[PDB]
Amino acid sequence: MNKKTKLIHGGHTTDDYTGAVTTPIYQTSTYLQDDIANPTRSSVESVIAALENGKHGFAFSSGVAAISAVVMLLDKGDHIILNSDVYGGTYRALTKVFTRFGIEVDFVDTTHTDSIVQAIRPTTKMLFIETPSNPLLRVTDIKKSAEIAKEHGLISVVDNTFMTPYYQNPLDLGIDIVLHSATKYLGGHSDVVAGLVATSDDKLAERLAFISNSTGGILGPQDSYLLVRGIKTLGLRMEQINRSVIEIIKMLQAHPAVQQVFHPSIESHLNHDVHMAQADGHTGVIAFEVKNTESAKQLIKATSYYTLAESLGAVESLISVPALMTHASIPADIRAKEGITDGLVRISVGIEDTEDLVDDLKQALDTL
Amino acid sequence: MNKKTKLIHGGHTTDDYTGAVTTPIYQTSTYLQDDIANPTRSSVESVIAALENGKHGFAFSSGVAAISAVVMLLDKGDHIILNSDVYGGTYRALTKVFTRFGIEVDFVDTTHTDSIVQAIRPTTKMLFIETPSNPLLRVTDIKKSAEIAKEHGLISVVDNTFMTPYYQNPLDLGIDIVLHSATKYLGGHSDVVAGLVATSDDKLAERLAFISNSTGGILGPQDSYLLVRGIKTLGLRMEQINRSVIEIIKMLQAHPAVQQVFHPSIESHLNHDVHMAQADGHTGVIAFEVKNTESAKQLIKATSYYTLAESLGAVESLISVPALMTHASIPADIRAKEGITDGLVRISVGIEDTEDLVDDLKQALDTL
Amino acid sequence: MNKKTKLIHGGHTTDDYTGAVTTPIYQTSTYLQDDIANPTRSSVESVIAALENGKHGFAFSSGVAAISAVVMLLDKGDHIILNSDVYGGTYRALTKVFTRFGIEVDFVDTTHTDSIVQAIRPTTKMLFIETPSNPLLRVTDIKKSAEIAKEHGLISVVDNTFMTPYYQNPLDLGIDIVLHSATKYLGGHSDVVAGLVATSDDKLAERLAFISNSTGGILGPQDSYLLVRGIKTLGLRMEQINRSVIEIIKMLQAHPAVQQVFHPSIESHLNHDVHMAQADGHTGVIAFEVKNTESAKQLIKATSYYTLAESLGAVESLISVPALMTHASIPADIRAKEGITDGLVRISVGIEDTEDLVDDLKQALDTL
Amino acid sequence: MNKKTKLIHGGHTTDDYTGAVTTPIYQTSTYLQDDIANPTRSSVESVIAALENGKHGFAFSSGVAAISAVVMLLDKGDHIILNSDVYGGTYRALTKVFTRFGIEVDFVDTTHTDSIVQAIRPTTKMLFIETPSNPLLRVTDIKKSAEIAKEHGLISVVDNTFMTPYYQNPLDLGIDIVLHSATKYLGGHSDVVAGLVATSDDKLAERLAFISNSTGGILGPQDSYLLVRGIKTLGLRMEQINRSVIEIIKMLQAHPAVQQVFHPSIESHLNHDVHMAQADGHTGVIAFEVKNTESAKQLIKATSYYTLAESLGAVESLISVPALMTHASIPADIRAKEGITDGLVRISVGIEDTEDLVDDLKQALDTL
Repeated sequence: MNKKTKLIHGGHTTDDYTGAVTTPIYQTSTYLQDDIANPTRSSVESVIAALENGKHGFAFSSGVAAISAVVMLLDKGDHIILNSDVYGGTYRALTKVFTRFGIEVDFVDTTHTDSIVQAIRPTTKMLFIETPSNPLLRVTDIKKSAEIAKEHGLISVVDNTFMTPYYQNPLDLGIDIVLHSATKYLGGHSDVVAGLVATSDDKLAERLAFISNSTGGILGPQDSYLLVRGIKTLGLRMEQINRSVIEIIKMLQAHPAVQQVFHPSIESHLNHDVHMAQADGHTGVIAFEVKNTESAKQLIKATSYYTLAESLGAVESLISVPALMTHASIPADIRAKEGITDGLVRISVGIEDTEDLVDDLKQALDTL
Repeated sequence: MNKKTKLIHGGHTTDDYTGAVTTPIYQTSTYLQDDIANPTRSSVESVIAALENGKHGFAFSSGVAAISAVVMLLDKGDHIILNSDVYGGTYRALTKVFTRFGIEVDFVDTTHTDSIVQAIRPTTKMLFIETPSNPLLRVTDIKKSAEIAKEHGLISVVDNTFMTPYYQNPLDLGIDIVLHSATKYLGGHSDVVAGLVATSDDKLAERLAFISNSTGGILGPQDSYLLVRGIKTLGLRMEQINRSVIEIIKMLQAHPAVQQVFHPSIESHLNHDVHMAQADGHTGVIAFEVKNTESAKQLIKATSYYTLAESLGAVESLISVPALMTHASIPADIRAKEGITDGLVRISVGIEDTEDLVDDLKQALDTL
Repeated sequence: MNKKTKLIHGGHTTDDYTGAVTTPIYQTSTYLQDDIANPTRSSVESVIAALENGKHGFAFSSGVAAISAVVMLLDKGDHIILNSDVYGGTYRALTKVFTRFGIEVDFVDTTHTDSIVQAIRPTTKMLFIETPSNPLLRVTDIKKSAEIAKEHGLISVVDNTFMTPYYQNPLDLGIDIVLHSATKYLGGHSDVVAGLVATSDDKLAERLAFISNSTGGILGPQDSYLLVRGIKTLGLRMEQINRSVIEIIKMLQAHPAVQQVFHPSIESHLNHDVHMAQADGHTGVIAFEVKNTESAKQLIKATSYYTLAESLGAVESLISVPALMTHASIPADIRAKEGITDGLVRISVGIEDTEDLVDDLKQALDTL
Repeated sequence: MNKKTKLIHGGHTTDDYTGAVTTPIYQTSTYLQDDIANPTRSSVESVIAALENGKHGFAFSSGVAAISAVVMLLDKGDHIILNSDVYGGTYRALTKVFTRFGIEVDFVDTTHTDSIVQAIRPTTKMLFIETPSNPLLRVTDIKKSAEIAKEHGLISVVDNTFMTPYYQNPLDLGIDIVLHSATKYLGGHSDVVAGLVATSDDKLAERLAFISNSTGGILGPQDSYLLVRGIKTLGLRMEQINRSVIEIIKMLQAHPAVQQVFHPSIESHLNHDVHMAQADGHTGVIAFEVKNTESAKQLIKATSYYTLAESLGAVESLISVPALMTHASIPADIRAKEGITDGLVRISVGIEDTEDLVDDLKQALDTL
């Protein structure tokens, strides 16, 4: 069964009782028992488990809540390894919340697999990896990270948001736990805040169930329905997005006002071979450098189809400046040391017409 | 402005943009900014803050998530005091999750105020109190607990679910943080899983905001709308429920098949004076003893308007046996030591006709 | 089974499949059949049929659509009798739409039963009656109108919106078809636009089904759920509203700035005996006269809890001036001839505190 | 601005007040005015007007309600011309409802443009055309029908459901009114029952507004939101569907168990040139003949990805037998006279993998 077919018929998204072709929305809190588990959420959990070739699905009220639940698998004193370019909510939550509970985090450049091995302490219990990462799209060898984690008794976790289960399946490569900010591509319509988590480990799933039930970050039934609905067009949107990405990159790495381009499809990109060995396609997130901050602001204004926004994975294309929005708290020269130059622009390719998206960026790049 | 009026006009539950008399449902995840916080949830947070005479409201995906967020105000090594008859999700989460993060919990019979003072360690940071508690409805002196907590530098938290803000306002009595399982009376229609938290402390609210944003247990916009909608009839439902409670208790403490009755309205009930000094009315939860487990099961079957269910605060009345449902894991003789006798029945009074609810219980009690 | 109990347990509003205590929301358009009718709407139709002691329920996308469907029971050439003080959507639709299809309408003062008999033509097929009517609250003898209609072979229809099924049951008095603008009291929260229609006639119900299916004005599943949810508090809201009505009228017929008061509870009101003989209570709609248009506008501004709005049956109380809003198209002196004086005010009593609602009106009436 | 871009940015589907990227859902019935039109529905009406290059949009509670509203533009005595192969709800409503109101309907084979001219009576006021029609997909010359209608003073109406506005724009060809059963492709997810109507005529739109407001078949705000959401992927779904259609037809017109194939893409299909002159693509509906009824039932059972269902325009592919389902009421030999042979199968191509959909049908056709 090919990929686009699995999105329509994978999982259980119908009603056995009435034959309804869509999951009923169970706005309800209690269920009567004949004598002395929301079905809408059970449907979306069934979908993510199917799409990731897992056995168990979990739906949280946000990607942040999904990550928080996974971290709570550890106790005080345990160490977790992350890719060093993590930022945003994940870095913020681990360093400013979970360290207060004795959970210690060590950031590691995981683009080199052996860096993970050097960082393993006797108290390390979890290896958490984003690939590709944000905003420079560093690629990490999923299959080797799984082998390292298994050989050292580590719970392996991959944030698969940027690739979606349509292009990258970490569970197939031996990873223990895969998770998504379903707010992005999975929902795909900028109208659901949600997290999704899949696993095949019976015992890890049981621990995840207890944590979720004891900390209460559950996804509501209305959001669960909108998630299932949006996932049904995941393959059509990702393929359209991938089509535009290839053409936009060709435009980008040929325009005089564009210096460096960051995307795993580029052959000179670090670990480009590794990405192709673990993925079927590409994320819609691209980063590129213009001359300076002044040019980046002009680019956003001259652009007609790129909306200035912070998120990604929408139907409409999004544009942003990391150095001005997500990394304005980091000192200016530390930004440069890690690549977040003042003229670095990030775009999230939507599902508009490919030629419209290529020409709109060029006519704006021509204004510099 | 009297109470029933405040439920209709307290908080901000209209749309300034269009004049809509109800809060628009913002199924959305990102908001565009002109140049380089969900309004539906902001509405329900505005309501609970108003109803509790607080300054800041917070809406979580469940009461469990609300409690979890409040506990995360502490660090590893901090101690929290609870009323010793806590059970269910709150006890389960504190003892099986948060102890793994070095947060130590000490249970205390808070029906005696001075018991709190004996239990205060140098590492105690929080005092968490349910009143009335479950299922025997023990009453705790809110005002004195607030004085103790303030005098010792303790964050004071009251679970106000059973009374609702319509009858008991812990913030008015000096408590730092008040919280609810909005799944119960506030939503009131058995169709929303939600938590609500109110405070007047600017600094506590700021810490709560960071925790909520870093752990992601947020209430969805559709559930937030249904919460605001249900709260609008809170006073009408609580007053109808209170009307039935008084009559049912009179029936209960006069029937030969009924031994002990547990409810704070009874004058011989422990701290009955204290409850009246801090409350305007009563919870719809009542506990009473029949002869044995056999009689309790017959009572549930002979009853026509009491539905066998686990929850409370619905429009329909609910019946359950704690020793068989919520406390079947505790050994049989420890149950007896704490009052959970095998023939103890708990009911949640709904909004059916009062005479219908009194006569239905009696005709069932007459079958024993 | 008393009234408040029937609102909670009448009809079928649970899920047999899962035991859910609330009706699942079936956002769906097609249902699979094993080999070669929306349950959410079927639930609300079950409720209105139960509440009106009918056999068949129908849910339309608006009260206008409900009335339109009922009128389409007739063919070109058929005559329908209405109470002469009909206006708004019903009058507008019959005179400006259905007359173009050869359906002829005759308005009749039905406060006198024998007026109906004089108006019966050989081509009369339907008798349509609002009681109490708008905005002067004229009362029509339901039981006698049913006898007249049956004796002459007329389909009898009563618009029961103002009384709701909680206080008036036209089907019990022999009427063929009863209908509501569920937008008002039934939904009760100013957030659902809906119509409801109940009947016991098997053959009339079959014709209604065909019309509804052939003209497509069906109520959606989300609105159907919110309708069922709102009806559950109908008795609590109507009784609170009735409590405020009695006190407000006592205030009104004793204030010097108030001339005539229109409400069926007043003993000098026309057919006051008839209303009490067919009803258990009162509508929340009241009309009263101040001196002039200038005073009416001041009254609306000086009022703190009465919101200037056009609708009725909300949780918040509403105030309006018919001569300025619903009847500004009728010439000035025809308004006077029918009682719509320039200082006539109409209020829809909500569920705020009774004393708050009485004192707020008086302090505003004192400003004149 | 190319087509896929217009689906994302055409119309107004954001919130000016907050900057929300999706239309707020206005569950509300009344809007307050400062001193003496649902925005969610206004959004979907804005979209269909934009997508069809019209000036005015209208959203109804069903396609049936949309058609009913359009027919009510006429008075008793007026004649309407339809394509003779209309059936289902449209034929049923016109012949069994609107004839009772003196609206006379004349069916005409409109595949020949001059047939319309012969059928024009002095009382003809409207020309209503489906193209392609159901289930044999007859094609009608839209541009010539518009010229005929304008030359004779006829309101021209095209049911554009099968093509969607992505492939066929009747307003651009001079048609007065275009309408859709948005339940099908526009919503596209089998979860919204809705009609949509667009026009550029200021006066026709005004009459449509009055009819809609006087008959009340309005689309709810929740359904309006789900409609806007589904339309955003219209181009991606239609193009995927069109891709599968071309390949399935090639498979179909080469399999020994398949006799006649009905689809406008086939060059021998009647008016194939006309369709290409007025359309950019194709509908997903295909009809083909197997040997007999026995083979058709085997085909449905042997098929793995075609679901036995009555509707069309879903994400999953659908299969049905007209002679057994939609035309079982017509006598057996009249079916043959009009082409509805007992072995005629109709499919609605979904968005599954193209190769999966071609191979699944062949392996099932091979079982005969």
